[PDB]
Amino acid sequence: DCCLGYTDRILHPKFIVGFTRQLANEGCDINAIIFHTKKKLSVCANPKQTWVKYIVRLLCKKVKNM
Amino acid sequence: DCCLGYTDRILHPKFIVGFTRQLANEGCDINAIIFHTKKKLSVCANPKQTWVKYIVRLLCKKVKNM
Repeated sequence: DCCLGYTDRILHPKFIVGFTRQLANEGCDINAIIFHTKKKLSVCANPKQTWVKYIVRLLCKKVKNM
Repeated sequence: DCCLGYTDRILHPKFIVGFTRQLANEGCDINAIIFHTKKKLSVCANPKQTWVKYIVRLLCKKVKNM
């Protein structure tokens, strides 16, 4: 399914284990960052919000150093 | 469940839309990168492999530019 909107609350990175990018294309109507969480509830997030880019950067830096 | 090992099949970047990190101090025996695909299938991968780290960089750079 597609994100149709974005979460209204910052999600703490200690609960976040990954992300999936949703692109505006034939599949979905909007762009989104989908955060995957420890409790297996995925959370749609606004790619323009700074906290979203920051958490993505954090995840990316961790994998680089694994 | 936990990734108990790593795939040795091809990881085609065109079909990969996201990842999750599995860490060996969060309950599982080993670290893993779990790639998520458009078909909503997930694959366990070796976080130390250069190709794995490159797919993650691709996902991370795509997000940066969103």
